[PDB]
Amino acid sequence: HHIHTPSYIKPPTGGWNFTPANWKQNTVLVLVGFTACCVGLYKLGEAGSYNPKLKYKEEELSRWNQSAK
Amino acid sequence: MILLCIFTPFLGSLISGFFGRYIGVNSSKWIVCLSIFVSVVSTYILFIDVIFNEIEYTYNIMNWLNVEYLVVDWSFTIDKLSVSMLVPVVTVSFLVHLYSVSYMSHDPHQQRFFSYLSMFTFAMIVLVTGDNYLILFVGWEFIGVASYLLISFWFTRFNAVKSGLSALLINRFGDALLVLGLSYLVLVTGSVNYNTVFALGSYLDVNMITVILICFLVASMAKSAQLGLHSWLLLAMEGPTPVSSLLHAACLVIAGVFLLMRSSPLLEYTPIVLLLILWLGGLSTLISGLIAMVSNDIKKIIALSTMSQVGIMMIAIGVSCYNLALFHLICHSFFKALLFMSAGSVIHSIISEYQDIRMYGGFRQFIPLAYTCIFIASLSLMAIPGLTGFYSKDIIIESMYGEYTFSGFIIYWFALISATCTSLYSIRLIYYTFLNNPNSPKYIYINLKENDIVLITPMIILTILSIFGGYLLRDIYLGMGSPFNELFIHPNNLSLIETEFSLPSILKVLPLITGLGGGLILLLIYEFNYSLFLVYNNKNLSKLYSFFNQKIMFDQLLNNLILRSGLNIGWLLNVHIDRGILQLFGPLGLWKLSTFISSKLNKLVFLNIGFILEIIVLSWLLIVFKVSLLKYILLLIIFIIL
Amino acid sequence: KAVVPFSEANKKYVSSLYRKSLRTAHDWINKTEFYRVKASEIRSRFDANKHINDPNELKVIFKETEALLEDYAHPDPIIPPCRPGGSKFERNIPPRVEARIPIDV
Amino acid sequence: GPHLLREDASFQRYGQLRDNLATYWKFNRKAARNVFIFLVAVPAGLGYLAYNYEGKTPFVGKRRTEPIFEQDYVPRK
Amino acid sequence: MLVQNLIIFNIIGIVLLVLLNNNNNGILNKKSLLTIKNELKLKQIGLIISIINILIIIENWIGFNSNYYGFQNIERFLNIYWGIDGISLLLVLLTLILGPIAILSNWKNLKGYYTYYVISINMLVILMALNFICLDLVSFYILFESTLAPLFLLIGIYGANNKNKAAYYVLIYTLASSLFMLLSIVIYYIIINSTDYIYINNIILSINLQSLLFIGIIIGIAVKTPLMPVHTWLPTVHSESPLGGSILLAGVILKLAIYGVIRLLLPNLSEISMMFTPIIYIISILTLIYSSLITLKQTDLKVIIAYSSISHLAVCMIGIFANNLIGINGSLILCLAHGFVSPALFILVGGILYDRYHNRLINYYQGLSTFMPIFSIYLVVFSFCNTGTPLSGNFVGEFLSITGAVIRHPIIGSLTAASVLLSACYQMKLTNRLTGSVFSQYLHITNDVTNREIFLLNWLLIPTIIIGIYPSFVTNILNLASSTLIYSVLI
Ligand SMILES: CCCCCCCCCCCCCCCCCC(=O)OC[C@H](COP(=O)(O)OCCN)OC(=O)CCCCCCCCCCCCCCCCC
Ligand SMILES: CCCCCCCCCCCC(=O)OC[C@H](COP(=O)(O)OCC[N+](C)(C)C)OC(=O)CCCCCCCCCCC
Ligand SMILES: CCCCCCCCCCCC(=O)OC[C@H](COP(=O)(O)OCC[N+](C)(C)C)OC(=O)CCCCCCCCCCC
Ligand SMILES: CCCCCCCCCCCC(=O)OC[C@H](COP(=O)(O)OCC[N+](C)(C)C)OC(=O)CCCCCCCCCCC
Repeated sequence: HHIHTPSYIKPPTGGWNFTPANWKQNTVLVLVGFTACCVGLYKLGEAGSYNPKLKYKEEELSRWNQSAK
Repeated sequence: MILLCIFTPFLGSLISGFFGRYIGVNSSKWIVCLSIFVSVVSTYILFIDVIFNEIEYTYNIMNWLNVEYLVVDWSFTIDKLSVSMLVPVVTVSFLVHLYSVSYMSHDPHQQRFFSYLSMFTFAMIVLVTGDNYLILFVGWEFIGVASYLLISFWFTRFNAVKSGLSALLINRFGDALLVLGLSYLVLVTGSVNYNTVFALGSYLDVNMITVILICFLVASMAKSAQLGLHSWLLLAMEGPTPVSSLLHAACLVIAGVFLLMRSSPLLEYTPIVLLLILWLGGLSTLISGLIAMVSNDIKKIIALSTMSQVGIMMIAIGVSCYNLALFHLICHSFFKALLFMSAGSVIHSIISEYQDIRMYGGFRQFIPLAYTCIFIASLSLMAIPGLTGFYSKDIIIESMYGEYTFSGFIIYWFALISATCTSLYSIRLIYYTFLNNPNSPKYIYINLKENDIVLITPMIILTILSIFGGYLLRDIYLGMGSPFNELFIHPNNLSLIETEFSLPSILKVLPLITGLGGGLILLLIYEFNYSLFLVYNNKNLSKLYSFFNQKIMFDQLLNNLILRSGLNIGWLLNVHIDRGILQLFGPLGLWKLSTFISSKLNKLVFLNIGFILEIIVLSWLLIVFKVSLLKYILLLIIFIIL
Repeated sequence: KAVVPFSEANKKYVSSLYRKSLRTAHDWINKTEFYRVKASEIRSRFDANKHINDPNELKVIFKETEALLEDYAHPDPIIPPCRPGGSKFERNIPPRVEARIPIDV
Repeated sequence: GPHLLREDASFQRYGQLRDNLATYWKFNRKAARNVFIFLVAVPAGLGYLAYNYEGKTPFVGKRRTEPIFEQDYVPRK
Repeated sequence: MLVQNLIIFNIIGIVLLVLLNNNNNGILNKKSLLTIKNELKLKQIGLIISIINILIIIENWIGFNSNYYGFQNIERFLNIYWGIDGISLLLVLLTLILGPIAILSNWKNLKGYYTYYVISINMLVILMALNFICLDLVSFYILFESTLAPLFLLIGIYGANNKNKAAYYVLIYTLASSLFMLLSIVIYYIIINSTDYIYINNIILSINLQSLLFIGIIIGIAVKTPLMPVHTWLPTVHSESPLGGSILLAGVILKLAIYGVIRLLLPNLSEISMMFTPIIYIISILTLIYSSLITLKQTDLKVIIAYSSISHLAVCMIGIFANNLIGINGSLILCLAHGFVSPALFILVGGILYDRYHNRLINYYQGLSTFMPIFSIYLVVFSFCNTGTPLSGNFVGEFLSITGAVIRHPIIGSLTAASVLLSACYQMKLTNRLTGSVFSQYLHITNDVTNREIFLLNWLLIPTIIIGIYPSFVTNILNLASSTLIYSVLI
């Protein structure tokens, strides 16, 4: 097509239909990294999450008011 | 399974943003779509547990504010209302991402468009998952930052760079009031947590409750494009079609309604605000339906369609029927997202890439798949019985008469006009583009075809959800006695019984009877009797047409009389204060006075024995005069300076 | 300026007056068969004053002519997408070509 | 060095004027109307809200001591 | 031994930089190794010293207790008592960090006399740092006006076209006003016979004599931090002053006035502060509203940011004069947040654009994102930080200050929310214009951001975000100290 001066303009996203020669080489290199990150989110997520309606049973709360009454 | 549903789009957004140059273009679009897909699956898993098995999740990351009693944590709860907002947002956004892969195939900047597009999805997920009002504000602001980039995406187009600024600033006006409302929440209650604040609704004063929620309402007006702050909604078409396919369906537009729904425990005990909410919806529904009938742009009409359909969610809030509005929000995220994508395929299919509907005509045979998606969406938008629109839109209008109040009755006609107008401009859009004699050059038709499979897959998935989804999800939200305590409905405000029993038969069919009759009557006039619709004859009908076509002149009143006036106030301060009196009472003024006085003084220093002799003799009068007369000599001495 | 009948300068002005005379009527009437009638009607109106060599009546008719186009002007004119005022105007304009000039900053 | 900014002559007169507006400012009866509004009307305007309501707004946990909802419905008939 | 190490080291450093350069004057032509490569061996010494001063405070930081009430590290040097508390620790820490960035900002854009420039910057940094760690009104004043001598000469020698106009403005506005503070400091020394902080914190004066003292001190504060209608000096100074001067001026010097409210007004004139607080709000809120509307109708690039700093210093004053911990803590965090974002903007506007194209007229530039993408990225991010975006440190300061005002005065303090809307208008209109439409036809395509300019922005952005995401690094230190200033009796 045309000339868009991508010779010196080197943004983080490339710009103007930029695709590196070794794009296949880096493609899996990110899938490997990205998949590990999600596994981290699932390991972190399940370890720390909780149900706010089950931490305190009903009997314990039914006495808190009698203390503050 | 909670932390995966929230932060996965953020990881996908960053990968294309910074690693995008290293992973090409095509391999950078599908990774972003991959990150969203993970979140779509994780949401349904949560939806299975939350709605059905009544399990709630909460992941508290770390504290954020610890200033005396005010404690705010970076926490993200996922309760029933939160998941009922994740279904429209996360599902549609994946389809928008899937749609954008083949829509933006020719755009030179694809590694950047999907970086902001997913960042938008994450910014919305934080909004509908924060467990305190401040985390909601972190998401609330970042819809505007994400939209500002996306609406002004083509930063080389003047009408689009300015349109981003207009969308950013009007939202900040809403965000200016939201901050003020949040402050009164800390003042009155001491915290901005949902649990703490909502537990006090029945014990807090009405005036203090009214002040907070009026601020929320002004914040919501900007986002839901209601009356008085709706100029940005139509100006947002300057962005790419996927942006409009996402912002106006399950995103930035709807974010005003969610804020008011979340505040149901506070909103109930202030009848005055619920009246204001109801009246904004009726006017916005009435006005938008009228503007849409004389607009001549395919994306303006659909954009005005959302404002009318969002207003329907506002009137449902005003009758304390929060369940109805939430259910209609989910339905509208599918038969309005489908419209934009299909319309975005009509513009793509034609090789001239026109957007004015007056340059279309006779496309039904050439692109029958894109027509079928619009037609099914249009009937659903018209609330034809059997479709998703019927199970959500009609019942809201049913309950306008179902409250049996004066305000409720007035808005019923405004809804009923907009219920018919929805049936009138929908037919106009399809007829002008699919059942009309050709207008475009004949060379276009011999190249007018359909698009690839990637652009087609999302529209078919949304097409099915635009028929069956409303029926399957009705009893979850609109069921009788379904436990939905996340949205509070005060016992005195439960008018769902009277709505479904005391309405005469005529009302239950009236929107359809005028919708079907009005559409066909207009359809005949458009086809056989088009001489009437040349409005340049009747000056009254020309002035009327030119009035609604310019959108009630509100764009002209906002630009020429408020922004133009607002900028002039800044010019007055710059001229008469900053460079004005404060320069006369400053360096420029004091230079004149110093030059005046120092000019008088330099005359006195001159070698003369007689001159210095008189002043010495003159000073001897100080001793003679009674010292009560020093102030007069001081006054005289200043007089001689002149 | 001075409307000189039959001059080339007046030929262009009528050419401009007729160019806007059909475009404005094209925007209000979006069916071709009805649009063809309106063009003929206006063309049947640019023949009534075709043979007029009096400047005194030329200004008054030319004053009226602009008022008719200004009265019946369409608030939402149709524009080609890539032409200025359209929808694709200045969309992804190719970058300006100019050699980089390095500087020691 | 290489004069990378193509200096425009009329831009300079614009910036020169916009930085020297204070020289040409004259204290007529119109500049006196805008000085009064911005320095003696508005500051005194907020000078009354800031004092007519200072120490008169006890809002911290202001409880409710008044019913909200009507109890007996009287039809218009 | 903090102060003793700090002054002696710089005095030693000043003599070292004096000896090495001025030894070669003599009668001989300047064929010397030290001045080779633009005095590179004498700039590096100056940059090392500014880094070392950061290490001095850190040595005394690890001993600092965040729970003990009162002044810590109490030391007597030059017959002056020096102490550090919660508030003084963070402002000294912030001041010293801006030292190296001020020198590094002007590393290669001066025509000569780098040795003089380096010594001037260090003296400004040390004197500012010493100002937060004194313990009497007299010593507060000495370090509050000694900065005029290097600052007046720095602007005149290394200024723009109108440096003569600006050199007078900084010298006379900060002297004709701070003198009105000398009167009030002297009155304390007459009727109490000492200006020590702890001595005068416990003495109550008559209702009239507090007003006369408050006016004399508020005059010297309302000028140092630009507050309407005596704000008409900073925009001129910021336009003409060099990049190192502009970084320090709006980074630390203008925050001295916020700290001046803490030391000179709240504890010892506590009663009269409650009487003046409604007045401060009317003055401050109109400063916020006017200085944000005035910015809309500006033209000069560096003046535009100059008025932006005024608005975000009106929010600090609104928060600090609130009588609650919420207002006071947020006002201090905002000063810390504004201590990095504001210097960063001057690097983008007056340190990158000006250093290449040598002009400051907003009409030339537009669409710089076409051939300067990295510049735009930091332009947009520092624009959204400067407007009060939640993930930045400005929001935490701007939320708590706005919330702190509402608690003190719910009616007029509501107008403090205007900073949320107004800061978006003038700021993004600059960022929208600088990165919009086709690349300007008046600008040739030049080098993008270099490594030196990237470094400053990355090390001015990270502290802003860190405070924004997790401000408990700052709040925890201040919570004890900020709780002392509050004056209220509840029965
Ligand atoms: C731009 C350039 C890049 C540089 C900036 C990048 C962004 C900065 C990202 C990191 C921000 C710094 C904050 C991380 C430091 C950890 C803060 C911390 O101390 O957590 C306190 C937490 C509870 O406090 P406590 O019980 O007292 O125990 C600590 C005692 N030492 O104790 C703990 O249990 C530790 C918990 C650690 C949690 C992991 C950190 C999560 C950070 C990411 C999520 C941020 C919050 C979510 C915002 C996302 C948007 C909604
Ligand atoms: C919840 C908070 C999440 C924040 C993280 C978001 C990740 C996305 C970052 C991608 C950056 C990017 O893409 O910027 C770099 C790209 C590069 O140019 P291009 O558009 O690829 O075209 C290239 C062709 N040129 C050279 C003609 C442009 O853009 C730009 O220079 C456009 C300027 C505006 C950038 C605004 C960045 C705002 C970042 C977020 C602000 C808070
Ligand atoms: C009570 C509140 C105190 C606030 C601070 C004091 C006011 C500010 C004055 C700054 C003036 C300045 O800086 O002087 C600068 C000015 C002029 O500037 P120039 O360089 O000649 O530019 C202008 C160039 N023309 C004019 C050729 C175009 O010189 C003078 O007029 C010198 C005399 C200054 C008098 C100072 C008196 C101070 C009194 C303070 C107590 C009322
Ligand atoms: C923190 C406590 C500090 C106390 C000690 C201060 C030492 C001052 C320097 C003395 C040596 C000197 O005057 O030397 C002059 C030096 C160095 O000049 P150069 O550019 O290297 O000369 C090169 C000449 N060529 C190019 C021909 C080779 O420049 C200075 O004047 C900078 C520092 C002082 C400026 C302001 C002084 C006013 C102070 C007012 C009260 C604070």
